[PDB]
Amino acid sequence: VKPNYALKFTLAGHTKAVSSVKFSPNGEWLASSSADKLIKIWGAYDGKFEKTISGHKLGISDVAWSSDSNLLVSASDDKTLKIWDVSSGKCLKTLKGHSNYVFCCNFNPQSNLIVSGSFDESVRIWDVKTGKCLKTLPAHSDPVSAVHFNRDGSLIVSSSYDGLCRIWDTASGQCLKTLIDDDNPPVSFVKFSPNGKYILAATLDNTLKLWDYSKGKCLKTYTGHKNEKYCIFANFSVTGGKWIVSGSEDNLVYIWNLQTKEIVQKLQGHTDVVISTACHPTENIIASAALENDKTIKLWKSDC
Ligand SMILES: Cc1cc(=O)c(O)c(C(=O)NCc2ccc(-c3ccccc3C#N)cc2)o1
Repeated sequence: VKPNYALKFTLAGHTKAVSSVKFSPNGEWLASSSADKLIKIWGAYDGKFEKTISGHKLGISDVAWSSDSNLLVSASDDKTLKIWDVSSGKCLKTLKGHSNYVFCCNFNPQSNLIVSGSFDESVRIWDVKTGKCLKTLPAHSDPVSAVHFNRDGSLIVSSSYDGLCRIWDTASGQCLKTLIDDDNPPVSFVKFSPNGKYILAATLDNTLKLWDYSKGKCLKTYTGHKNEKYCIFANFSVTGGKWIVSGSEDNLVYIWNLQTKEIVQKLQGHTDVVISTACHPTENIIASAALENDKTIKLWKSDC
């Protein structure tokens, strides 16, 4: 069985490179961030523009939703994160502390915490209620490319251009494990699987790898795409068939069979690097976003 994703909507409106797209947990919305310093909110099923949220002084690298779909956090080149009320568009908190570009962000499942990673090589854990930094982790010796909580929020994984993925205890801020091999090329993205037992990591040698967290060993490698430069988002698609979904520097969305590692689809449409993909929480829907020569988001749907 293969999926049959087909283009349903093209979401135009950003005036510069799109940097991230994320579906709200309740499945109703898509948020996008851009080098044009804006966040846009769109209908998840029809691609209908809903609103623009503005306030950052420089480009935005990432956006992430709270578990109740009411708040957004954005990570900016202006060295700050902002927490937004989605329904009003108001900035509730500005999180200051990083000394350089903030590249990545995520809420924990309870959504009382935010984790951020920065060009300043640190990982920070922030209290949502107060906006206070709770912990600064001396995580890496190069820019932090991604940060992600596991399904119960007890662990954080961080990745970096230094080649390591590190798993941290959220409560204590101590490192529990480093995912490491004989050779360790730059890691451009990392995330836990939805079941919490595995980690997906992208390296800048055109490879994605699935690691067993318990054993600290690689189980599967996915190749065929191009990724030598950019921090490209990848995903587990779990609503229908079990796929790995990623963008690519050949401007395609790649879909692999999780178990066999075979490419099952390549989605064509974007006219620049597909920097971000996201998978809808309940329906077989993928969102893809592209850089400056394209500036669009595309929504794709499959029966499978
Ligand atoms: C909560 C949630 C709901 C889902 O439907 C779902 O597919 C996921 C998930 O993490 N899929 C992703 C996923 C599924 C299976 C495996 C896997 C690979 C090799 C050997 C064993 C296994 C296992 N086992 C890895 C990742 O978890």
